[PDB]
Amino acid sequence: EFKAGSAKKGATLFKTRCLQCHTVEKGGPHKVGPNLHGIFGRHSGQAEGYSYTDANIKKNVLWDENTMSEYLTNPKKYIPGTKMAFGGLKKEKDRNDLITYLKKASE
Ligand code: HEC
Repeated sequence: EFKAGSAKKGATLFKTRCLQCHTVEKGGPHKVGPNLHGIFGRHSGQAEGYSYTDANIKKNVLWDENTMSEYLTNPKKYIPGTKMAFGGLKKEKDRNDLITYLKKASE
């Protein structure tokens, strides 16, 4: 599903649609949502010091581009009971862009 996109456009999507709840940089603080540094390649629910729902932890998904993509289409469907209040990125090109950005910034 996932196809490489534009990191630049991904940056704008993140600013607009995610930054209110999430920081990305190494050492960034938690907010409404967890800091996302190092999210890719990790199991869900493992950002240190963050208070996750049991739903998020029990999902037991390894985050990669493709699982991220399916998650961001409809977070509540992918992880029933998650407290992440976000409807979804419905456009495939938006998911691709955001993920391209996030893969790089969260490294
Ligand atoms: C606040 C209203 C949020 C917005 C906007 C976005 N997210 Fe979020 N996210 C939020 C919370 C409170 C949580 C924790 C959910 C829980 O049930 O505990 C999350 C979780 C994520 C995760 C999973 C993290 C994990 O460690 O497994 C990811 C990957 C994530 N959020 C990404 C994400 C992106 C890319 C967003 C922009 C589209 C976004 N979130 C919006 C709160 C909020």
